[PDB]
Amino acid sequence: INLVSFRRTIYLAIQSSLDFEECAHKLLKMEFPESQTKELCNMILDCCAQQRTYEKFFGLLAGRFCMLKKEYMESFEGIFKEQYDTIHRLETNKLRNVAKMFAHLLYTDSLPWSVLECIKLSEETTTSSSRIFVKIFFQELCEYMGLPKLNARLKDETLQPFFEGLLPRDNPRNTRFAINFFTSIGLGGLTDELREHL
Amino acid sequence: MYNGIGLPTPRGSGTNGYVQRNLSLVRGRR
Amino acid sequence: FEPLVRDINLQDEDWNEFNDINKIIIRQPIRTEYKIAFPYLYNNLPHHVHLTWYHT
Amino acid sequence: QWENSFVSVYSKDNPNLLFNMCGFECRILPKCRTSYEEFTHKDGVWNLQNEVTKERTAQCFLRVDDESMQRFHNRVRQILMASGSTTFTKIVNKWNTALIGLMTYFREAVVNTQELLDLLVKCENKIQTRIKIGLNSKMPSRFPPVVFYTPKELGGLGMLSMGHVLIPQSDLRWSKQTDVGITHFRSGMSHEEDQLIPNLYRYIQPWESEFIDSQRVWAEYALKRQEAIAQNRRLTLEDLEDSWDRGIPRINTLFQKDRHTLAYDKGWRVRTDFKQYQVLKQNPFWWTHQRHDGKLWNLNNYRTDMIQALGGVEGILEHTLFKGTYFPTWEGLFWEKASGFEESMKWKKLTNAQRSGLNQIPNRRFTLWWSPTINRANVYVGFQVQLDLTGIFMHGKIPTLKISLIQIFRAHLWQKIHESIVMDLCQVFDQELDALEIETVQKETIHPRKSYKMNSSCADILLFASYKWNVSRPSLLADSKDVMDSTTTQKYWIDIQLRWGDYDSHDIERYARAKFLDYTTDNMSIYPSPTGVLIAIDLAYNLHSAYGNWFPGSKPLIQQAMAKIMKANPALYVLRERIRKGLQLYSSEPTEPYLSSQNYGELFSNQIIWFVDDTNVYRVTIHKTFEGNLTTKPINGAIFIFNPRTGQLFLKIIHTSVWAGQKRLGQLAKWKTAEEVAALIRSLPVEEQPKQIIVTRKGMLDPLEVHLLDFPNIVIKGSELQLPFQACLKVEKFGDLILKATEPQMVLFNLYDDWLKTISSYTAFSRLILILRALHVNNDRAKVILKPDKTTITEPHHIWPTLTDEEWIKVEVQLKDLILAD
RNA sequence: GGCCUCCGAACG
Repeated sequence: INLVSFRRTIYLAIQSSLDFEECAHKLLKMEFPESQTKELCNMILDCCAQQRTYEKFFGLLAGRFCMLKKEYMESFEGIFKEQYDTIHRLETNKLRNVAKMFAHLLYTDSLPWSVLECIKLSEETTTSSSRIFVKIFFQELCEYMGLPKLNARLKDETLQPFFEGLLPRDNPRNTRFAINFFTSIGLGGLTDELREHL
Repeated sequence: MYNGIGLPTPRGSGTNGYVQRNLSLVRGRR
Repeated sequence: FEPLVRDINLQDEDWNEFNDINKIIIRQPIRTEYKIAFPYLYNNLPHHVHLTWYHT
Repeated sequence: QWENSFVSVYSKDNPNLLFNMCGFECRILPKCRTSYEEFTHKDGVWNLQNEVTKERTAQCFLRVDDESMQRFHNRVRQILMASGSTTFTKIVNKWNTALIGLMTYFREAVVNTQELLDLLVKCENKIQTRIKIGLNSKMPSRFPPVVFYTPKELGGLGMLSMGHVLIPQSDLRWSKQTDVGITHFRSGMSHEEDQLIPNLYRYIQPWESEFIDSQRVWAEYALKRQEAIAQNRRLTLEDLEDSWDRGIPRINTLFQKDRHTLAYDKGWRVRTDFKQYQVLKQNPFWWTHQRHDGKLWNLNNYRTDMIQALGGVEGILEHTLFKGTYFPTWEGLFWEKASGFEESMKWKKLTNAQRSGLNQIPNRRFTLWWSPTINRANVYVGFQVQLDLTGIFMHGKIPTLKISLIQIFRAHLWQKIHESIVMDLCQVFDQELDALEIETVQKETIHPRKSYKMNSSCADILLFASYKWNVSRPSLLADSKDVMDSTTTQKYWIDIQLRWGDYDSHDIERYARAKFLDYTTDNMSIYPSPTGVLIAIDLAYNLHSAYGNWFPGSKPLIQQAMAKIMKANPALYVLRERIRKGLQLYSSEPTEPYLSSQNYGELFSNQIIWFVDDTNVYRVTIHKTFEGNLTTKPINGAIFIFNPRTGQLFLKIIHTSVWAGQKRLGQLAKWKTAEEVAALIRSLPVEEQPKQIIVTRKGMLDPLEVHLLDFPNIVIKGSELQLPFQACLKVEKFGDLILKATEPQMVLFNLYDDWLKTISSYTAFSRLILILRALHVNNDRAKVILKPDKTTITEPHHIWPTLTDEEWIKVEVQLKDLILAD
């Protein structure tokens, strides 16, 4: 009941108040306790993917929202970890919205921290939802996120060794399958590290 | 007309929107 | 009260660039109470103003 | 135009770039040459990507539209200002229509600058304030957002407003020079209490949504048509599963029949711009014709989610919808919606009085449709009113309350509805005298000002008991079970009351209880002993209760008696009757049991059934004087009640004395006829009061339903049958009798003569009617035929001449084939 | 850290 009414008002103010960056004054004006913060982030992502198309206002509301307090960005890290557990459970059309919001917050990189480690599943084990969505978020996030500085700066950020599928050298299927999937997805020279390491 | 913001004529449009600072302006300032 | 003597807007591109500065000092966000009791702090329309009661 | 024209030249000195191209204007700056921070994408910005580099090269923030600003403000200026007295429904339809046309494509263009968005507050402010000007109220508390917006038949004007918003105005001129910041953004909506309305801007599609939409969709249809061209065709519902509605070039548009097959290569932009500059006006087309393009503006979650944010059933409870929906409880599903747009009006343009009266009802429908405007008590100039002979609380618009409410309340008969509920309780209490051992029970005298005074109490009826009423705390009727002390003194008497107001905020408990303790605390009028029962009912949403002492044999008695009696009262029959009659919108059930077929056979048995034709009550002589003008002088009419079984005919003549001084003589003939029939019913003892009344007109149906409320056993029904009592009338009886009638009087007539002895009432009835329409066409040739022999004579005391049965049959055949001839 | 224009009567 509390999450149903909280989602009814959160969705009512979500569909209203154009330029949601200003609507954050109302969202924070609701004064929801810490118990409603995690449910407000999960239901906030549900309303973000509930639209008929990818909306940048959801990415801005998540960037400023999660960027407000410590438990906010923490709720974005844990909520992103719970979002990584969706995979095939997520909708096909909503996967592009999750890749647009996750690519928008990933372009800023502020709130997400270990999200780069939670991604990159194994070589032959995938639901194709995280592979296709990883290709959409990798292409769009590569275009708008400064891919040369994102891959070059990400190589020294220790995000690749923290990710399972991004690990070069030892594992032949991770580096080789990462070179075939990356080069096949349009990464180009970004897979040269796993290609030479493999 | 407060500091930095105000409407000369409060009766000019609708009602005076008791604005504050927005829970997001502090996020952008920090 | 009202806008009083001010009609709508009066300004200039060269006057604003001379009076103000794109790069200037920033300390406090222009406290209105500081300019209230100090008619020299706010130079906009200082006409027919009874003010400046110092302390107590 | 030189100085009138504008241009911008970007160079190494100019850090950013801009242009005025197309509408509004554009601006762009490269991400590499931007020194401060990085590109900030929030609302008004835009992503400029380089296809060669496969990345975002620059960031483009464009502008607002000044020409479209003043074009929309002037469009609402001539729109609303040029619109005079008329229904606010279509006014808000064109208002929100064109306003959505300017809001069709806005996105970061209108969202960028707050100056253009600030004009919408004056837009909707002058819109709802304009409707309030039409209502002559202009009170903010009298028009909450509930009546401001609602889709379809929910009762709202359907206005879609983006009012509830706060523009990002920060640091005044200091930021006008700085142009960087967000703080303390505007104010908010017009009037919003713990709620926020929807916004069409947030529910629309940004230009980026069209970019990626037509991009990925153009690739989906691209590769789809590719593989369909190389491989076989395979054109099927898969394209529908591809979401053809995505993107402005909708696949469903190009896949249509008349679109791909019909029309032509050259687009519709020719007639768009040209015709937009041509004919008698322009229109709001920012893209192309509906045939050349579409799938852009779709309500969907705007109206759906709008009703979701609205109170819904709770909103109708806050309004007067559920109030008038009390008895028609099934009307909550929006069955019949509304009707009556054309009605009896001729074409469209007509006399100014026919146009004002044509717009009266819808303005009165939306006016009286919302009770709390004139009901809920407000501040400032809100004053008390007594209404007409019933009561009132808050003041308000004169035409709504007096005009619409008085028409809904009809005549003073509402006092007979209150006395009909009191007398309905007195007659509804029978075995209570035996159960409670009532020594003396007598109904007190009902004064016309007693029920009309809301401040004082009201006397209903008097009763008694063996000892007295057993009870302790005279709580409300809905109170739970409590210990009831004896406290036996003398006797007790029940009371009653009613409240027609308090739509939104009403409490039967606090107001009924505290009202009984108030009027009972002081001394105004106390019908019962200090220990007694006082009943209080409210006409809003069919409310009933009792604030008096609840006895173990009283509270259940009047409880269930108010369950069935308050379930359907005669006063409640007038409440739903006159209620739905004033609404004239949603009727989920027809009438019944209207006479069709079996009523003719049932007309001859051992029950009631009266045929009433008043058509000739109003008769005039139209003679043109030689000045060139018509003079209309009324002549005496008559009121008719016929008994099908016995042929008993009732004659009530109406005279120019009661035709004198009044106006609207057809409607006055309706009300006068129904009232006189009611009086005759009251005069023909309950055995001689009818079981049913058959009439030929709905204008007979409603007034009879108004006047007959005091006899619920009587059932009213209509009929399509044709009964020329006019022909008979002139013929012989009212030619001589109404021609000679000097005053209203009443005489029992037998139209079957000896038929009841010779033949059955059914044969006399059908033979009667056929020979009636005969008595018109051949009245002419009935005055020819009905004396077939020279010795045929009509006895002075009968209606008809004496003929042999075979001759009667010949008359039947000749006049029946006559009816076939017309 | 706060600022809350609103406010109807006839005639026509």
